Amino acid sequence: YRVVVLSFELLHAPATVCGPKKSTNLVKNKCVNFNFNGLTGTGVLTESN
Amino acid sequence: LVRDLPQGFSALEPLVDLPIGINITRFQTLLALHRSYLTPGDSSSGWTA
Repeated sequence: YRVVVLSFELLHAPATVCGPKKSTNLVKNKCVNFNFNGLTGTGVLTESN
Repeated sequence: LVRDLPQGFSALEPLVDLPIGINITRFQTLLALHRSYLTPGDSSSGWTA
């Protein structure tokens, strides 16, 4: 039986391995609660040049 | 044609952020030895002195 153990280190330290768990499909031009790489806020999204 | 640091402005872009997490107090510079330590040449064995 092939066995793999994955020890996760949770310290007050940088996070080099994170979860791409789900990239929610883009829903623009409707003001929504957004969380982009940890920044949390409320507002609408639009394309910018 | 500038021996010393040239006069001007060039911003330094970020390259890499590393979670080593140790204490650092001293540092050293590593060089490349093109000549031979066993037999040192009279001159020009290195790189233009």
